[PDB]
Amino acid sequence: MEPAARRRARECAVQALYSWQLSQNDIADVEYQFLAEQDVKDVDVLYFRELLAGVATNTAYLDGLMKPYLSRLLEELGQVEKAVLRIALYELSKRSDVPYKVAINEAIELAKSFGAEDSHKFVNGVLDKAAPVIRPNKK
Amino acid sequence: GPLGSMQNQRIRIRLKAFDHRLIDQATAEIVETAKRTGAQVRGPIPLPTRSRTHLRLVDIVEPTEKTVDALMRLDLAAGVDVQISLG
Repeated sequence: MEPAARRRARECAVQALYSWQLSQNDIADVEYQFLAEQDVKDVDVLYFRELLAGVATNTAYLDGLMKPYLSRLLEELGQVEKAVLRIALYELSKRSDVPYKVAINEAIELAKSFGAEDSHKFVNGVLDKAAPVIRPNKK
Repeated sequence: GPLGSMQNQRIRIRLKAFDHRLIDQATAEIVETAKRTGAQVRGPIPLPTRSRTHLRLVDIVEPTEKTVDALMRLDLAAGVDVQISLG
């Protein structure tokens, strides 16, 4: 993998899931409003829709997976990093149509683009531990 | 004088900060102030970080006089830049 449109869908999903984390608006309204107001002409919109819905309907599960790796943090996990890790863990656990290495690499790139200094190193470290548990075949 | 009904007007906000913790706190505060105000929020969204500067966009639709007053009262932390417009 993967097509540029799918990459762009995951980018937009980080933005929209950040929106949802901060606004607490209904995810159906977040999906509608984001797609009505953002330029998505280069996006795999179906994949974007499926990502929001999936992360939204599995958030307790995803945050549960994430929790142990956050045990050492003195500060609350950043909102962008939380969105990136939710998406990455969701893709690893439910979107096995996304290759293992793509899910990981694209998460690191999203953290590099949107995240705090060294965000991408933190994300790499979490996924290095969590990903082989979710997909033991590493594919 | 008063701003009137602000029909079809939007408050557009852009935030910048070197500290992501401050920018996300300010964003949350703006969202909460708007929603408790009877207004609706669009976004907020993060933009890619540029020159070590974090960036957020958020808009407030159907703002009321109570929204504007609540935003004015809100004390935004040192270290966050907020650009704001109404129209």
